[PDB]
Amino acid sequence: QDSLSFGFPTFPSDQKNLIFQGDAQIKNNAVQLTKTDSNGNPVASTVGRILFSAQVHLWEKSSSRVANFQSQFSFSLKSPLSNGADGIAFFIAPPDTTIPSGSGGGLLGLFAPNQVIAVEFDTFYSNTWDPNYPHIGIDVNSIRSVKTVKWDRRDGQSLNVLVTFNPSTRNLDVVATYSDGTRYEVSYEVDVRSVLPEWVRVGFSAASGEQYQTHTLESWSFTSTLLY
Amino acid sequence: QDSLSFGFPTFPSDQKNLIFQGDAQIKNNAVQLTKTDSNGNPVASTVGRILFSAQVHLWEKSSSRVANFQSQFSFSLKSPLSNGADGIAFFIAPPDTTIPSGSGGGLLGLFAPGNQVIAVEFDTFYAQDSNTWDPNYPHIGIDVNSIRSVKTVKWDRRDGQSLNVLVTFNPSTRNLDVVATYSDGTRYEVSYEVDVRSVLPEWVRVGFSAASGEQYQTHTLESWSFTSTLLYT
Ligand SMILES: CC(=O)N[C@H]1[C@H](O[C@H]2[C@@H](O)[C@H](O)[C@@H](CO)O[C@@H]2O)O[C@H](CO)[C@@H](O)[C@@H]1O
Ligand SMILES: CC(=O)N[C@H]1[C@H](O[C@H]2[C@@H](O)[C@H](O)[C@@H](CO)O[C@@H]2O)O[C@H](CO)[C@@H](O)[C@@H]1O
Repeated sequence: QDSLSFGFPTFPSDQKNLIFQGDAQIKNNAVQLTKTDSNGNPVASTVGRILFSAQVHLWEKSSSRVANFQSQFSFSLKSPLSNGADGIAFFIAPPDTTIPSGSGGGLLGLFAPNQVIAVEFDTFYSNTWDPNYPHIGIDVNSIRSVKTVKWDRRDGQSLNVLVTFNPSTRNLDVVATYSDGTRYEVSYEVDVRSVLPEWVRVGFSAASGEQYQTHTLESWSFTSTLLY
Repeated sequence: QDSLSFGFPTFPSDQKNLIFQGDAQIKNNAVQLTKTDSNGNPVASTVGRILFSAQVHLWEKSSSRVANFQSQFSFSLKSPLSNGADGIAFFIAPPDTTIPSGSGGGLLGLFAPGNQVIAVEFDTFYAQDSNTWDPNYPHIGIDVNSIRSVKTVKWDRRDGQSLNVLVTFNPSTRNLDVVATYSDGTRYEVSYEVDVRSVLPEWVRVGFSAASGEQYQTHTLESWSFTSTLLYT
């Protein structure tokens, strides 16, 4: 399809179109990307990702078209620790993408110690950002944090995020906000054609090594349409 | 998702989200449900079906919600003969739906000879035992589970001509409306009240099916756009 969209106001346990990878699973009508015990507490050494089953036609060579797509989602991170790690990421990658071997910890289950475009929200502190505070980073292929912005982790607080891509400017924009209005934005130019195949899959990934926290994907809506 | 949308203005050969069944495949930027030869011509004894890969959340009991959905598509039937058969159909069925063994010919690859589903079939074949339509002429029929053509409207077969069809379901009225029109404006419409909750599981797959027995014709799906959204009710 030239255009595709879907919306998950919530994530009930009877999912049919989510490709669950690693420890990702539904709990409390939300996607717990990372493992939680029988009490819902985040645990160490965990990775998890989800992918919408329908592939997205990000761009088409034959027609010289690229997709204009938007990805809105909310998540929250909770941890008994004052330093929960490592982060959650929205990503776009080849359809057969799987969690790379040894991609835990700060690798968010996205990078091996490819092709992808990711917007990651890292909490646990490598210089492309200020190691002191957490950060939002955009990743293109094997280049993590090609562009970033200081971010504030807020345990238990939801962060609504809007990731948009305009093919006429090739501007990948990211706007994240908390319920009180606190905003964070980072954008970067990226020709999706030069880093991703025509057909791709979108989803989220998250991980925790020794430091942990839940990576709860509360909602998610997506839309893509090929434009000349 | 409570909402799913997708549109195919055309069907280029590099598809990913379509589940091809039977002889269904892509040729000349369109879906040929029934087999065609090297010359694009139809051949007898063939059945083909396509389903969108993602399942649609048609209705949900826990929230007492039913999906409002619309399905727009275009097809054209072409045959060197004059008794082109048997027909094409848009249908909704359980996710694991597959061609019922022996569902060829007038069974459109949808029903078994001698389910749960809603379908809107566009028939061009003749049935001597027709009870819901005039057998002497083709017909657009709405199917609900085991009842084929619970409602129908006379229709005309125009070789090679595209029929633009819009199938919509309003959970509030439970009206399943079908409006078909050829490029010259010739319009056909048939609607039937149906509570999808009583005939289909919460999750389903949408798609098309077609077949040809001794008589044949092409069942070319040229475009298709679909939308579905859950709401209280
Ligand atoms: C337990 C685990 O999965 N460790 C992976 C590791 O986690 C490390 C480190 O990467 C993280 O920065 C922090 C934050 O908590 O946790 C641990 O210290 O990354 C390795 C590669 O970099 C993986 O091979 C490990 O599996
Ligand atoms: C030849 C063939 O495929 N027959 C299938 C059968 O076909 C019939 C009938 O359905 C058609 O209306 C006409 C015109 O195409 O041809 C034959 O008379 O349906 C059977 C199951 O109902 C299949 O098993 C046959 O393969």
